[PDB]
Order: sequence, then C-alpha cells, then structure tokens
Amino acid sequence: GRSRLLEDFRNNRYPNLQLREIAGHIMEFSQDQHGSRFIQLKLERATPAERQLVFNEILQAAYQLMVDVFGNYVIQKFFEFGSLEQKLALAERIRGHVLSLALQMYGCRVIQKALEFIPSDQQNEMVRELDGHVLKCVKDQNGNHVVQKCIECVQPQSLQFIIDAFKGQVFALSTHPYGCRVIQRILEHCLPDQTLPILEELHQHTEQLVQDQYGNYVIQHVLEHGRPEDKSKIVAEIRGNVLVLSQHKFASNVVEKCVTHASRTERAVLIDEVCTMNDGPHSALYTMMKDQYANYVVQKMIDVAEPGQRKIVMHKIRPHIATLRKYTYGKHILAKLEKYY
RNA sequence: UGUACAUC
Repeated sequence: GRSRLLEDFRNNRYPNLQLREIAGHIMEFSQDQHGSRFIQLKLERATPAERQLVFNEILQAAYQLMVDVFGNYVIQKFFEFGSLEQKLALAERIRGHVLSLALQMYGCRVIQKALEFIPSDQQNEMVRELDGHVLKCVKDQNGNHVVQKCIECVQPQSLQFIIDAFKGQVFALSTHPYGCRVIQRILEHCLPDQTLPILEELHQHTEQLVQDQYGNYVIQHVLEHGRPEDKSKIVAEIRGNVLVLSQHKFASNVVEKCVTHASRTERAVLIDEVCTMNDGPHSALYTMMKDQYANYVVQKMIDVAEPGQRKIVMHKIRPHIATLRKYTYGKHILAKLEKYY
C-alpha cells in the first residue's frame, strides 16, 4: 500500500528528506499524516520550481486531496502561497463540484480558502453552483461556513439569490444553530435592498427572538452594529418588560445590549423603568439584584448610567445593602458597589 | 455568578 519511500520515511530514515526527493510520490505523501506535514512545511518556503514540481503531481487528482483528511491542507497551501496560475488551475479543478465540496467535511475548507484568493469572476462562478441549494447549505455543518465565507468575500450583488431564499424564512433561520450565523454575516456585508427585508422580519419577531437560544445573538448583533432606527425598534420591544426579560437566561443578554447601545434618552428610560416600577413590596431593581441573570443587568446599568442617574440607582440599592449579603446573586452586586465607594 | 460558531 505505502511505497517503500513513504514507509521508510515514517520510519524516520530520512531526517534530511527534501521535496525534490519525493518526486513521483506527491499524492501518496499528501494523503499521509506525516508526509502531508512534510509537504506543508516545505511549501511555504519552497522555490517556485519546487512548488511547481509538487503542483504537477496534484493538479489532475486535486479533488481527491480536497476531500482528504490530510490532503486538504496541501491544496489550501497553494491557494495561500502558490502562484496565481496555480490558484486559477485549482479553481478549474473545482468547477462542477462546489456543492459537493461545500457539503464535505474537508472539501468545505478548500472552498472557503479558494473564495478568499481567486478573482471575482471565479468567485461568482463558484457561488452560482449553489443556486437552488441555499437552505441545504445554510443548514449543513460544513456548508454554512461556506455560505458565510461567500457573504464575506463575494460581491454582494452576486449574493441576491441567498437573500431570495431567506425572504419569508428569517425567523425560522434566525433560531437555527447555523442560520443565525449566516443572518449575521448578511447584516454585516449585504446591500440596503438586501438587509432591509431581513430587518423587517427580525423586527416582526423580536419578542420571540430575544428569548431564543440562537435568536438572541441576531438581535444583539443589530444592537451593536445596527442603524439607530433599528436599535430603537428593538429597545421599544424591551421597554415595559425590562424586569421580566432580564430574569431570562437568553433575553437578559439582550437587555444589557439595549442598556449599553441605546440612545441617551432610551438608556435613561430603561434604567428608570426598574427604579420606578415595583415588584411587589420593593422595586423591580431589588428583585433583579437577587436574580441569577438579572444581577448582571443591574451592574451594566450602574456601568453606563449618567452620574446623576447612577446616584438614583445607588440610592435605590443602598437600603438593601446588608440584606443583599444573604443572597447568592445579591452578594455579587456588593462586589460591584465597592468600586463605587 | 449567565447562552452559539466546525479539520492534520
């Protein structure tokens, strides 16, 4: 199975083995854990002629290496450090196989690497091969990373078909383990005509989204990178619900982002909501202080409050300072207070 | 004291 050269090599019989000495054996070495390492190492600093010798033996069977547990690394190295002609020739070997590779445990890494290094004409051609398979890829553990890379690297106008597929399914996808990732990449890189519809569906489903295991990240994302009009719509959904959501494992993260990224006015309103509102005998703020998640929202409020408003919070907290010590999460508020005394 | 994101 293994050639004498490869076996003898794994048996450490060639401490000084050079690329040029494995002529004829590139494919075999590329598919071998140690040989693949040997080649990768040797490549970054090989001479163009050495690099070309290695290339000559992998071009024809390049696909075989792209879906290989060790070979995929040798392909990638050519995309990173090979010549322009070598990258173009590798792209040609991918033609017709993008879907198959994008779903592939190792091939998907080659697709991702290629997207980063090839000219836009080739990028665009790779993308078109996913035409009619958007959701299949977005929902695949290998493929979603490829769709993400496309969005990061490819001209946004060529990605219109991905948008088309998302239209009407933004809620479903935003609560998906992989789809929430792709939605965020879209918000970052896509055109206004493309992000708009997507933002519309996110706004329609904010209540549900802030409480979702994966959806909360998409709403947080808009709060940190979104336009003010989009942040405010989200903030308006949190208003009147500060107490309840900040007690929630997932949504409490979103109320922190609202506190942090809201306008001056919106921030003052959210903090006042829980200084004013009473949860039974005492303030909403006091219930929050004792909560496993809500105690985090309080601290964030102390962090970002205007000095004047911070004084009001500290005053709301002060009367409970000795009782806070009796509560697992209460204790944590005291730690915060030291900083401010 | 608290939630996601993949190869030698």
